[PDB]
Amino acid sequence: LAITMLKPRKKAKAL
Amino acid sequence: GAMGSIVSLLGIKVLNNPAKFTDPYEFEITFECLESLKHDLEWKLTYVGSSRSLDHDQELDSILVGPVPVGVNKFVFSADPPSAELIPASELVSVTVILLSCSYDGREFVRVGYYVNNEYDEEELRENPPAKVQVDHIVRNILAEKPRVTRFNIVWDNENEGDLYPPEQPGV
Repeated sequence: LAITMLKPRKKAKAL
Repeated sequence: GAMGSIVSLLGIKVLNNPAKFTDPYEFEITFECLESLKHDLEWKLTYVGSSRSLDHDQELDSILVGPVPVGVNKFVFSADPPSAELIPASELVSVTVILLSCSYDGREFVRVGYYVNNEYDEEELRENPPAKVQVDHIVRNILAEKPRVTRFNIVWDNENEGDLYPPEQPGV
């Protein structure tokens, strides 16, 4: 049993 | 390791129940990442007035995830609630549809619909609707009992870029 909470940004796309 | 769809949505956890309509939309995303995405996953919530969106479909909030690693990914997604100014008192007292949609490099593969019961918890207001919408007394109850999941077949990682942008047509 494993998970991944991530850090879901608010758009904020960068290139 | 490209097992077809690199990302598949296991489901969504409707945390807000019962809620108000002017109450923040909180959905918890659970999906399985088969291979670590070289691109980013964009998750968003759209509010739909029943079907054709009599309120004009509105993206409440959009989140972007990365770097997204292999395994199940799980997080709480919060979308700002829609203003009743878009839907008059008699117009938001209806069942509507919420769309949770993920786009990978522009390609949307998952859009999940949920029906929401919107009503006045006060019988006097339910039977006799006031001129001004009092959404603070309007109950939003998501029928999470029925998830409407729609999968679009997209090409992951090994896709050549050509037509990733929807053809903008002169509407109205």
